[PDB]
Amino acid sequence: NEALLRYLLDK
Amino acid sequence: ELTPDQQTLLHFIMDSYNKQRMPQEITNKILKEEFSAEENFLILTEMATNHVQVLVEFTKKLPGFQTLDHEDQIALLKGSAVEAMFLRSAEIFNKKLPSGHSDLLEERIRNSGISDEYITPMFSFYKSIGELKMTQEEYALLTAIVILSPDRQYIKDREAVEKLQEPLLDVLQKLCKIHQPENPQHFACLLGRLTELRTFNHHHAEMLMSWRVNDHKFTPLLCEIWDVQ
Ligand SMILES: CCOC(=O)c1c(C)nc(C)c(C(=O)OC)c1-c1cccc(Cl)c1Cl
Repeated sequence: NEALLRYLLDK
Repeated sequence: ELTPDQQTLLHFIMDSYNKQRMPQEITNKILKEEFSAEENFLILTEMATNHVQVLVEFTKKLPGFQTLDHEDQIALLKGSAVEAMFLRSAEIFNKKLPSGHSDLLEERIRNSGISDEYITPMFSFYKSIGELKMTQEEYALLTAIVILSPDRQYIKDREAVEKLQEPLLDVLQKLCKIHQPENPQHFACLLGRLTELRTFNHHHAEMLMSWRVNDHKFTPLLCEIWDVQ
């Protein structure tokens, strides 16, 4: 899912 | 000259492009830290991570971008990644370079355990952007244009992305006619560089193989954004 990038884009 | 809404949008992109910097801790290391292939490389990794940090935060602010489908947001981010980094890098190397710094960085880059076949085209491209003494808003717009390719792999809705990139292209074109009114090919000269920038997607993909010898296991962010192993 790419959790790290989702995490950064939704911050 | 520039539409009332076009300027509404150009202000919006500047307020995100100029928000971000390369940190003190990191630019000091270019002077501070000791020299060798291990430490020089270890520095370049930190910069590259910083660019992804900055890339991402820029991207999320691009107007419209939140309306895009989540999978397509990812795809864009990873597709544009390498190009955005070569472009940030150039303009860190051409403009935010107290001259002593940029020379030391050149030394450090050239003794990083990386090979000429990659180092030389990088510096080529720097010098090439060098002429066209590009402006603050030229880099911000190109970056936004680079990030919003409908061209990248794995995008579902290219139409939605195209409609985000086109306002920006217009703004740039209309910008060249204002800060470079004597030179009406300028806008083309720019996208000419934007072409030789895509050359680097092969360079990068190669260069991962070469250097993956000696087992680094880059930081989690570079790992995920470049998609390695
Ligand atoms: C320079 C701006 O772009 C990058 O930041 C970058 C990219 C897009 N790709 C790679 C594979 C690296 C790298 O450090 O190689 C292991 C770094 C990298 C860091 C320093 C020097 C060089 Cl040639 C590269 Cl390719």
